[PDB]
Amino acid sequence: FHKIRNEDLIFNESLGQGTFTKIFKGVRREVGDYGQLHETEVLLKVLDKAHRNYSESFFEAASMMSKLSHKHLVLNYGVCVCGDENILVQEFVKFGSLDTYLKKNKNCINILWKLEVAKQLAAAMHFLEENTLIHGNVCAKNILLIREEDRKTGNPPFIKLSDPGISITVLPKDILQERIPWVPPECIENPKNLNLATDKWSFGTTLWEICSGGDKPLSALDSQRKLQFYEDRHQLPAPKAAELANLINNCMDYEPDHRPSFRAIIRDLNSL
Ligand SMILES: Nc1nc(Nc2ccc(S(N)(=O)=O)cc2)nn1C(=O)Nc1ccccc1
Repeated sequence: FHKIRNEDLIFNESLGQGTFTKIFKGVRREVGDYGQLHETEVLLKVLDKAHRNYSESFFEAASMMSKLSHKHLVLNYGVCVCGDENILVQEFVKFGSLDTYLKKNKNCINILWKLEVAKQLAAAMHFLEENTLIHGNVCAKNILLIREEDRKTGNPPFIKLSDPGISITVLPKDILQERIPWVPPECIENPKNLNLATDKWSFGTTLWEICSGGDKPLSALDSQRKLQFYEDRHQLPAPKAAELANLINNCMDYEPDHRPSFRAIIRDLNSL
């Protein structure tokens, strides 16, 4: 990763929290192309000081994805490790995370919008699968909306997939349980079962989010009941707008070897 000076970063408003992280809008002063000076809007992800021992995982997450370049993967500018903080410096996406966008705009989001966003997320995951790179935390909060749909110009929305954060292979067990049903059943059994097939299951959970206007699946269940949901081999309920429900259930297959490839997933989506 490129090293960025603390002196060149300005922290502005808080944009919320992630797992053991705090998120801020900021500005980076930099010399750009042709030697021209720029002040660039950035997203700053800050690892909690009391959790500095997760920094290896925090940064290995961002590093692995940033060794590949793709139009549907978020751009990382570098890191700032000046002094006591661990900071990931990332492109600032105008419209933020998909989960809060769906909640605030669920009135004005139709099947064609959901299908376009689903196709774009599948394209990103197909790219990862072809490169045998595991993401490990596919979810609507980790989808960023670069551009809104503009029917007046026939422009579709455009999304990017963010970095996965601290791996489920090092997180506390109670956090993994709270992440049911994004974390697949085999990873609750053994977090070291993390595999390419992990991302197929979470992709299904994420489609459910996209179809449910920002609702969180199984949010009414506490962690003990989320565990028993998997023990009883239940599936999620079909969303009210059910056009994608069969694809959701096909992806959320309790047998990891039976989950469809992303090529097959893209073929399905192209049939609707
Ligand atoms: N790269 C990036 N850009 C933005 N932009 C943004 C814009 C507007 C809003 S708001 N509150 O006005 O709706 C919030 C955020 N967010 N972001 C990001 O990575 N978020 C994130 C993802 C996963 C976990 C934690 C944080």
